[PDB]
Amino acid sequence: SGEYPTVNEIPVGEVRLYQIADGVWSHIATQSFDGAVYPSNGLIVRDGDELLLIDTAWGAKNTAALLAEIEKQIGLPVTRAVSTHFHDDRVGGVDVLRAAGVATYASPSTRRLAEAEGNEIPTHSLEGLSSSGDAVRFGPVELFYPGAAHSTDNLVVYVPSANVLYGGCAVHELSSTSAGNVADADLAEWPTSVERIQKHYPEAEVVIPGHGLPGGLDLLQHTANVVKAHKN
Ligand SMILES: C[C@H](Oc1ccc(CCN)cc1)c1cccc2c(-c3ccc(CS(C)(=O)=O)c(Cl)c3)c(C(=O)O)[nH]c12
Ligand SMILES: [Zn+2]
Ligand SMILES: [Zn+2]
Repeated sequence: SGEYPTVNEIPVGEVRLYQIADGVWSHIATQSFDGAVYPSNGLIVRDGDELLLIDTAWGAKNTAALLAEIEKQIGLPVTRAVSTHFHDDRVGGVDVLRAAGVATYASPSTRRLAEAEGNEIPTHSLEGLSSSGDAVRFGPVELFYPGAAHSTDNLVVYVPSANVLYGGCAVHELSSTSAGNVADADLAEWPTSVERIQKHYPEAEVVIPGHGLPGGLDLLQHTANVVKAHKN
């Protein structure tokens, strides 16, 4: 009823949307992994009379449900999707998207890592993102590579019309007590990568983490703090 939806509020297989700003929604789904249930976020950005999707809903059936929820709530076609790193919460569902008319994109680094690890592989490569600090425009967003953090390939997304920063899994929510799944992370570089985000997007008004509740710019400093203490 208007609050940001939480993990025990979303059965696995259902998707909810949350209006962030004019023409900007997050999507929230839940998935089981290694016997625990987790929420995850993605983004939807209006692109004229089309939609740009950022990240899958963490699985084929969740992603089909996402497309149905978009049709119900928004009613514009998703024409393109960008996956912000190679993990299943970002690319699991790319095959569903590709069969539903959506052109799927990721950096070459993400595509190589997805292929090597046996995850679904976006079709199109996003060049111009291979060096930390790189930025490219993609429809109504800017894509930014901050450097290694949660993963070596992680991208963040800015919506300039709304000053919305989608941090993906490089950014944690304010209640986080650890740095999440750090198996592919660079804990030593992660604070430097967060500092790059802070420097590049100082006017962000909403910051959306990969998992959990949006907030403001404090999510960036909190993330740096938890990662440094995790490493400690
Ligand atoms: C989708 C992801 O798959 C994998 C990630 C890495 C590997 C290693 C080999 N390639 C394999 C699978 C995955 C699976 C299951 C969980 C996660 C979490 C997560 C997020 C928040 C919290 C709460 S918190 C900040 O307080 O710790 C926690 Cl515990 C975990 C994250 C993330 O951090 O982005 N990714 C998750
Ligand atoms: Zn991840
Ligand atoms: Zn994640």
